[PDB]
Amino acid sequence: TEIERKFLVATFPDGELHAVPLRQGYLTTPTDSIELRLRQQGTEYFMTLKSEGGRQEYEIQIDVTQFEMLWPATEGRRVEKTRYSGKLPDGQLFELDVFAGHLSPLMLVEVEFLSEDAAQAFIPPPWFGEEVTEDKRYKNKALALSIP
Amino acid sequence: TEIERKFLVATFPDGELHAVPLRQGYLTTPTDSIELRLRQQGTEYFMTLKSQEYEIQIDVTQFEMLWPATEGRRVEKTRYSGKLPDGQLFELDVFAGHLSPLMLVEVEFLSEDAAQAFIPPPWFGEEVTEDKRYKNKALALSIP
Ligand code: NA
Ligand code: NA
Ligand code: NA
Ligand code: NA
Ligand code: NA
Ligand code: NA
Repeated sequence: TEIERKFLVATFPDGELHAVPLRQGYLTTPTDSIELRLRQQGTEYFMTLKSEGGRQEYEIQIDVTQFEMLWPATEGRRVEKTRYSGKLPDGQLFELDVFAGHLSPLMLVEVEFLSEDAAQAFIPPPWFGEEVTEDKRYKNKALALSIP
Repeated sequence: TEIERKFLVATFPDGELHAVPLRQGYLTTPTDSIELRLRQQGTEYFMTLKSQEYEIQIDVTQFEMLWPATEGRRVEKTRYSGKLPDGQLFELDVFAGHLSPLMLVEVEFLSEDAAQAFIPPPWFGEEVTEDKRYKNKALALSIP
């Protein structure tokens, strides 16, 4: 399991960034028997089925037409954002999300660490905002289920 | 919209029958916020979402990858289309897996007093039009 900390973003960074637009959305609500999620990852499209009272995750790749026909059934349970991949001066990789639609102006930065004490030793750079690693509200599903 | 009566089948009929194999299953349980169903209709494959209704055609590989997540909520059967001597069209389903030996015959009528006047032929069994147990989702959700 990866080790990571997540922060608000105080200032968008300069430097080398790779941008990927992302759109992801739930067809189901958390109390359903299964979780069915649609995602677009750049140029490819997937539908994922998970069941915890199922074995146990299924993923099918779908085409753009299948995706856009079903997308409207995700309304109100969606996260759309552009994700920027970069690297801090010390070499830690980061992923910086700039959220679209009603989640604007949220921006989040997530950092991955190789030792789970490089993680505890981490000194955030000044462009990072407040840490939200523990805040339940900033988890992906929480963000998708929040409302305008 | 259409008028129909449904019966058990006492004797499989002779005569001209067209056969279509069918497999259809629910990814969801009736208490879910949506209904998501997978169906194979002979040579083509669909996923349907109801809450609005959405239908997407899928290919065989998409279908057979998701099919296992319908286990316990499925109906598999061969449907035969025919016509009674008086011309009423019928659909006769021969169920597979644990629903065997069930066979059902459904008849459609143009007027509701053709429906009320209908005299079933001897090969039909007891009528189940009103039995909730023989409805499609009820059949899908019943268990071995
Ligand atoms: Na939402
Ligand atoms: Na906003
Ligand atoms: Na800061
Ligand atoms: Na069943
Ligand atoms: Na049986
Ligand atoms: Na009879």
